[PDB]
Amino acid sequence: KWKTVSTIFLVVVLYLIIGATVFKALEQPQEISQRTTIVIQREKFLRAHPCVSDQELDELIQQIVAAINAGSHWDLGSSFFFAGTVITTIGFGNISPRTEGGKIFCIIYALLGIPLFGFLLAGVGDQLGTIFGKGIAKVEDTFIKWNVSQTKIRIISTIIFILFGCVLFVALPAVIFKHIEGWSALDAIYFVVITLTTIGFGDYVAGGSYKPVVWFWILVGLAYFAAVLSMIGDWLRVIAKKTKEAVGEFRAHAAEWTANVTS
Amino acid sequence: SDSAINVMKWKTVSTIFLVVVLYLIIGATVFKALEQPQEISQRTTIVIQREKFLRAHPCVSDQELDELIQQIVAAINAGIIPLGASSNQVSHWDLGSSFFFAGTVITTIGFGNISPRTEGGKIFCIIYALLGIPLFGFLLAGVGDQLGTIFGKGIAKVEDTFIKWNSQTKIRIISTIIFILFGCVLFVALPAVIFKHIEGWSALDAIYFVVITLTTIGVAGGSDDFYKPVVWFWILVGLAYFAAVLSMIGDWLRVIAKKTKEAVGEFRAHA
Ligand SMILES: CCCCCCCO[C@@H]1O[C@H](CO)[C@@H](O)[C@H](O)[C@H]1O
Ligand SMILES: CCCCCCCO[C@@H]1O[C@H](CO)[C@@H](O)[C@H](O)[C@H]1O
Ligand SMILES: CCCCCCCCCCCCCCCC
Ligand SMILES: CCCCCCCCCCCC
Ligand SMILES: CCCCCCCCCCCC
Ligand SMILES: CCCCCCCCCCCC
Ligand SMILES: CCCCCCCCCC
Ligand SMILES: CCCCCCCC
Ligand SMILES: [K+]
Ligand SMILES: [K+]
Ligand SMILES: [K+]
Repeated sequence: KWKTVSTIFLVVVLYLIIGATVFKALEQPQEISQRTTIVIQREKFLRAHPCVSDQELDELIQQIVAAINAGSHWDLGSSFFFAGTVITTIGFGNISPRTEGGKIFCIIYALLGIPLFGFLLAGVGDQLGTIFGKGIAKVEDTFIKWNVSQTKIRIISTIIFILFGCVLFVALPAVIFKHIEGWSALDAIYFVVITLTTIGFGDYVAGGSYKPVVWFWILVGLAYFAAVLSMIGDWLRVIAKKTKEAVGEFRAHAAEWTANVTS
Repeated sequence: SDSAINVMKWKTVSTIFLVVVLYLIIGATVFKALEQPQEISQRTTIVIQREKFLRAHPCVSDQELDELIQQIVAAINAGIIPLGASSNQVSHWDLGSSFFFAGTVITTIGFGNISPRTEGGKIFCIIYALLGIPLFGFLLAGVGDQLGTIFGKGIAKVEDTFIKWNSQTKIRIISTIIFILFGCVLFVALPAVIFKHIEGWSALDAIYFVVITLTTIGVAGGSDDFYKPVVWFWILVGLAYFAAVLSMIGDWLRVIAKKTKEAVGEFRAHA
């Protein structure tokens, strides 16, 4: 009977409206600086070469925008990586199928590969969850009868989870993907979160300016954030009830307050 | 007995791992047999237009022409209309696009081609996703249950208008067909038919769009403002629809797993 979904719907709508104003307050500034200087390279290029004219630079952009549709890809291994992005729903989509048969196959290949891969990820999650269960069984005997109480013991372990998990999964896999002479510090964490949350794989680089072991870290990392996101959902559930009781309690005191004023 | 079921679980996981490995190898060979031919025809003819347009203007910087193309392709990763006509441009981080961007983040659909460049935008996006993805899941789960009872009501009338004389175990299969029928007509067919008249997508390219989107794999939004809010709410319920569809397909694979798991066991035993 009681819906309770529309209230969550409004929070999500409100959460998006906040996120909207924040992203445009962080990205629209740099959007101007780029796109004002892009005019500068176009204004400089026609001056640097009277050989090429206005009518001809548009033709080049057209022929480069036409090349966006294509970009050797689809080789023995690239189509393997593509199929991995499909069943993991990461789907970076820089190289997407252009053939009618390739799209029809991709529809069926996804409708069957996504559930199939789900059983793998679920089994890897349980398999890795017990590995973590053994790792805490030794930690939950050598530190428990000490002074840290029942409600606090649970928190030290969750810190050891986040630190030992995230430090592994932001340092090694992002680099094990492209492993030496590492990277910018932030774009490794940004790469990992965007990838393992199945959001879309932050910008493959080929250095213009391993197969079982790499998909190991991916499969373990996807299972890692699968639990990480699920815990965050649990902490949101707690904070939901803690804020549910606070309002109904404040609305309870403000109600009898108003009755006292009517005297 | 405690770690005896785990001796039995690890066997089941690695076999599913091998199925996934082989499933990717099959998929790999199928895509590269369908797409790599069209790639050769494209790259051989894109060299022709370099060999054409560079002989058509020898006075352009030959060795530096590739550097211009890189700097143009590097600009493609961001929003660009770098042309002599229409130097005026529109922001892809405007009032409504960054709203759509946040939607692709919490739904994990993802980014189209453009992603945040600012360090502050990347740090916020990490926090926004780690909190937005779980938040959205509660909505999607509530939408699924809210939609599941609407289906439970719609099937309650259908499961009485066909109750003749004589079973319980068989009516459940008719109910799953009327799910896929109404479901794929409402959530896959009707919107795919509507996108034909808006962006001119071929018949397949609309279904392919719906599947890739609502299976959160990852554009009709640009038209160059009355239907984007409606489509967004189609997406929310369509995401809840494929959530169950993918879940059923997984259950169908559990059945097909055991039926083949028992078939090999008997064929090995009797022979
Ligand atoms: C600049 C300070 C770097 C602090 C870390 C010191 C170790 O460097 C790393 O050594 C690794 C090989 O063992 C390689 O991955 C890279 O050559 C390098 O990244
Ligand atoms: C147990 C997992 C072992 C995985 C091996 C990964 C291969 O990377 C190597 O591992 C070293 C740290 O281990 C790095 O410092 C080196 O840069 C690199 O040569
Ligand atoms: C980017 C972070 C967004 C934070 C949004 C906080 C919204 C809080 C909603 C408060 C309303 C809850 C109503 C509960 C009624 C019982
Ligand atoms: C115009 C042709 C469209 C063909 C669509 C085929 C869909 C296949 C569904 C497979 C379900 C597992
Ligand atoms: C940093 C705070 C982010 C928002 C966390 C709470 C969002 C939901 C609370 C209300 C749920 C009913
Ligand atoms: C594209 C579908 C691939 C199907 C592969 C079937 C593999 C079954 C192996 C049976 C082992 C018991
Ligand atoms: C380098 C600038 C960091 C900006 C972080 C913005 C966080 C906003 C949280 C509401
Ligand atoms: C129908 C293709 C998947 C194979 C099902 C059997 C998995 C053990
Ligand atoms: K998913
Ligand atoms: K996804
Ligand atoms: K995605």
